[PDB]
Amino acid sequence: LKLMIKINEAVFYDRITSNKIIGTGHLFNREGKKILISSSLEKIKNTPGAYIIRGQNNSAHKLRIRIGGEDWQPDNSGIGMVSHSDFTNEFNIYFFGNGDIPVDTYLISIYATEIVGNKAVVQAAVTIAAKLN
Repeated sequence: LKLMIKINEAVFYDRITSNKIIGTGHLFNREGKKILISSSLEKIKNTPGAYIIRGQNNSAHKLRIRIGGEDWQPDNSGIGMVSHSDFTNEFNIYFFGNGDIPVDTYLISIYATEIVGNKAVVQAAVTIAAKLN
């Protein structure tokens, strides 16, 4: 079992409406496994599968993200999202915040599993900066 993640290049000319998609995760080689989906970043207490990432330049910088899909749903433990079917090969990363964030690099870091066993893990610089035009 292995995992890919694809952050989407884009510009946000106005507010960062929460629940905007900003990256996709593809999943591979799980054909008969119920897959848990979680991070080892700081957890947001309010929501399962939602996490807080710190500025590489300035750890007071926070970027509040969320992972979920149309075929992923929380366990009541507040530990991750879970899919029950084969044929749910994608999931989404959302901004889950209230306004715009500070320019910095934020290092995002997810993991999946059958459900425990042995874990798979991807990571991805997500960089934010300020375009003037």
